[PDB]
Amino acid sequence: IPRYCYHEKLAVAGNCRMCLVASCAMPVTPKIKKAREGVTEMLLENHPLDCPVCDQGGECDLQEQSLRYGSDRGAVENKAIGPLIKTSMNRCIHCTRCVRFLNDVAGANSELSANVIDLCPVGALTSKPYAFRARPWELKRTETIDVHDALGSNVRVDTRGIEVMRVLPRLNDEINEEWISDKTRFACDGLKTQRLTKPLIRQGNTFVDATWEEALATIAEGFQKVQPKENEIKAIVGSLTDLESIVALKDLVNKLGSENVSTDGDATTVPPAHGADFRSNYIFNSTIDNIEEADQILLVGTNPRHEAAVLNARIRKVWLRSDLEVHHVGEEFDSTFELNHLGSDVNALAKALTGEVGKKLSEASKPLIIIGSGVTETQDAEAVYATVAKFVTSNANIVTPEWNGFNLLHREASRVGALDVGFTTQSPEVANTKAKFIYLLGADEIVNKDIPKDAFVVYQGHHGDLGASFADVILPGSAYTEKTATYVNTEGRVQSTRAATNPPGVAREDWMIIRALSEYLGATLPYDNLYEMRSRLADVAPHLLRHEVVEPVSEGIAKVGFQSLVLLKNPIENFYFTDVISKSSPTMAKCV
Amino acid sequence: STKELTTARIKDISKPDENNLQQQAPNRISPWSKSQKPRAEAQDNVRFAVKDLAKQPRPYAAIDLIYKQPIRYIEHDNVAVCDGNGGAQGHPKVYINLDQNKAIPCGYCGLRFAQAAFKEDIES
Amino acid sequence: TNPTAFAQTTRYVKDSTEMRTLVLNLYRRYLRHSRGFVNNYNLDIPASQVRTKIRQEFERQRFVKDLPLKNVLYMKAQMEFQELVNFWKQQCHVMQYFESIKGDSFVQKFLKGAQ
Amino acid sequence: SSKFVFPKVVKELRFFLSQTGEASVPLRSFLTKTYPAIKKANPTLPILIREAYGIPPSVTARLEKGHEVKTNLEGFSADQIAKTLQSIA
Amino acid sequence: TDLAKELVSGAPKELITERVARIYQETETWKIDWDILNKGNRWENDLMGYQSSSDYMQGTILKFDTREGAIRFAKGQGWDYYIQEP
Ligand code: SF4
Ligand code: SF4
Ligand code: FES
Ligand SMILES: [K+]
Ligand SMILES: [Zn+2]
Repeated sequence: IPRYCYHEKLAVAGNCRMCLVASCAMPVTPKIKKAREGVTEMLLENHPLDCPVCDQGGECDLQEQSLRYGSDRGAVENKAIGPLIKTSMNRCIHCTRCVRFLNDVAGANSELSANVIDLCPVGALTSKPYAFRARPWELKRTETIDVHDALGSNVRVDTRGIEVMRVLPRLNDEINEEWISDKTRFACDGLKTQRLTKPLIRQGNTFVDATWEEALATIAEGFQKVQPKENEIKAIVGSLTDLESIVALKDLVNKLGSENVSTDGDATTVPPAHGADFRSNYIFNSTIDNIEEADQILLVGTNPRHEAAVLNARIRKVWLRSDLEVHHVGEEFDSTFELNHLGSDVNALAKALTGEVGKKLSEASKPLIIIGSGVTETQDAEAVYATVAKFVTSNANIVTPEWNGFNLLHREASRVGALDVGFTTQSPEVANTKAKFIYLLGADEIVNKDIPKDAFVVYQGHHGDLGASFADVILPGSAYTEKTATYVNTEGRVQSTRAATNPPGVAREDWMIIRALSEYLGATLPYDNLYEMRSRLADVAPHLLRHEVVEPVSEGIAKVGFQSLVLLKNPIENFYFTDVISKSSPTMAKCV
Repeated sequence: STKELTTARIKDISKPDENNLQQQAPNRISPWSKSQKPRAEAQDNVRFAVKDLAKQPRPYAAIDLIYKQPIRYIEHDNVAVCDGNGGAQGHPKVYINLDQNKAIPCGYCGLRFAQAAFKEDIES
Repeated sequence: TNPTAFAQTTRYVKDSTEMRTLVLNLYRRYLRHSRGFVNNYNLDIPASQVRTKIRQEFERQRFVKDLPLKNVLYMKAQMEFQELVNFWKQQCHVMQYFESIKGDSFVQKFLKGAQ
Repeated sequence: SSKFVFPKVVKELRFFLSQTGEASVPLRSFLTKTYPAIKKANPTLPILIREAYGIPPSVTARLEKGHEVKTNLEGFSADQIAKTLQSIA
Repeated sequence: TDLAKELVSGAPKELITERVARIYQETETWKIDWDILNKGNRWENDLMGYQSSSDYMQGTILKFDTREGAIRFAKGQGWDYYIQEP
């Protein structure tokens, strides 16, 4: 049944008339064949002859439905809506799919405004960075996940050989629901700039090329020189770090008699306020799908506009189909949906729990509380994580056998995966110790972490940035599009990236680098291949070998985790600059 | 200078000497596309060691030739029609809107059409 | 028409005991014609080495259990024998057959890009 | 409190059990009722509890230099589970 | 069912020992393709910029009408495979 104006994610329209039996709006043969031919000719009456120069050529719905349901025989000026969408309105078939998304879902200049390229069935709106570069029959399609945000949105990566051409959303009705952010799709050009392709050895104020045999030998002569004692070996994990490399680095430092392992975050409290002891203390226990059935949601120190754009659109969708009321505590911001602001600190949050907000949350069938990723980096994390936890434990509806009402929302993908493998030191005795050997496993948030002038610093990563500048020896790594990696999102779901292309230059898989360095440092890990590496993962957490599966925490155990917990600034200053891949993007510079 | 030979620019900053074999084209000095390999770097290979560079194929750059054509001007109309000036041997016929105050090139030929009432502004 | 020299009619053997005898008879034929293989194909090795190579290939399939796999293996072993004796294989193919043959460590493979 | 003051050589403990069934209940009851006492005696020791459907209960003890010894606790009594933890040292 | 048909197929041993196949439903048929090589999947030709390869399974995509057929065939060839759940 052909259509141009039907899409179940949007409102119903009858301005295309291709579904005649309009069956889209109507609830529940030669005339119909003739009708489809007659309607098809009308669209092609004014359509420009642009198929050779038009980016929708091999993937055009107007072409395919002209062939399938039509006969074989038979001037509007362009506009500018940003440097991301190329507009050729001559080809528009006047189907109003752009209007429904831009006003109902987007709420708009937006973090989701680039999704209109997918909905436009014709070449009226097309990706501008992708313009003129490839045809859909040239592209190899690879199903992987996003690591630009903690959501783990399922994306489709189209590669033409070595190059990565474009990123498209792929269906998943549990995390992203057919949408991705503009960061998720227009940062792929950073994978072709500032790439780490050769081992670089620092000799003074310069870097020179090096072999893997030397770059793993200079570290050995650097590790045996500074001679870090027990807890002087500091290992740091960044935002875009896979799980197979976090565990390999965790075991490498342990075999050197060290436990000083951490992330690139700046949480003042060394044991994170949520704590990594229990899974339920730091995951979206309610799961993203059950945000639909929400009654009252409490946003605590979070900005879903920037922390997780795709999930933010889920909140607006429920806000329109029902009478959902969402109460937000913290710094004010422009929102795509109505929010009742309460305050910009924790006094209001406690006072809100003693006000009308708490009464609704008590009698709500399915209450929700969302704590931001930047809350742990703020001073009153202990205040919030005890105020909310006491509220969670004191009431019954928040923790029920059928519903769990506590959810922590992160922004960086490597966080939850690191927590599950216990990659966060739980002591200030270990943390405050001076470091002599520093291993930057893809960490570039070091503007706040101490780096001693005499400490031996090694940067392993897939891009050249500030973190690579501080290094003494640089080891090139592979980006997520190039490695069969494992990432755990904020809800505790294990998802594995699938390798689409090889790493550039002489770069290696991120965990194979650490294992090889172990043999040079006498701490030879027992790992020999990925299957043996993933068997070790089950020895750190049994659920990690269960792809696309959320392991819900038992109700009884999660209660103790909630109990033991007893200015909210937005963590993101610039949306277009979050990870290293976005910084090297030339397209994101145009957005700036 | 090696900068006008290995970088992509809208217009050349100096006069193209057609006897200079390091130019990207005999009429243009710098490459006209970002992914296009500079001609100077291409010829610095083992296979060019004992070859005569002058006899290698050097077609003139189309980017320099297409913009020497005068802007077409339409009288008493807001739409320009182009079909390659060859009919069945040109390109597919397209209609070009002239609402804006600028010269809009053809999607196939590159001929830049404009309205006669906008002539003075565009020439400025 | 007539079959070529050293041709056997294809038959599906349904008895493991009868299959075992047919395999042993064919193994003897390979050993007997080993000196012929050195002569026709002008090999640079003694016939004693050729017989050793034959035994290795028969020892590879020593512990194949399934009868249907035995018949296909036996049928393919007969075709190869008819190919060698009749000199249908070119000498380069037989020379390379004897050209066939310590694995590197993890780091050694890591340095060169591994496999 | 008691013998739950783990030695310095003990660096990490991980507990595996299941959300359902009957074999994980003794470990579920043990950890739910006794967790504050252990974290009080070992403020810096990381106590990790990870669950998965159908796995049998056990405890992993990450000793010095990355050495790990894993003790299977399939169906043990709560009193013996406390004894088993005392025997990790 | 349990026959080692890889013994009489003629294919090289790497399909059984090294390469890993994927079974997936991309939207009405089930396909089988092979995971790319870590190295040697592609490399730019220095002469004309062609995309070189030493992966002889790169263009092979089996098609099946049912999920049962894809799994049964992969087992019959002794292939190392993982099913990509839809
Ligand atoms: S939108 Fe479709 S029909 Fe129109 S020019 Fe592009 S490919 Fe051709
Ligand atoms: S611009 Fe595209 S999405 Fe909008 S009405 Fe026209 S065809 Fe539909
Ligand atoms: S799909 Fe029903 S009229 Fe457009
Ligand atoms: K489109
Ligand atoms: Zn034209």
